[PDB]
Amino acid sequence: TISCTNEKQCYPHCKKETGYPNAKCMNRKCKCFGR
Repeated sequence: TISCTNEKQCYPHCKKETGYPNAKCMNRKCKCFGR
């Protein structure tokens, strides 16, 4: 998926995607816990 390192990297990723700021960054990939 995207390319990040720290979990704070997917903060704006999931926030603007689903609307939840809770996101994680593992293996350069971002996940949204606010599905």
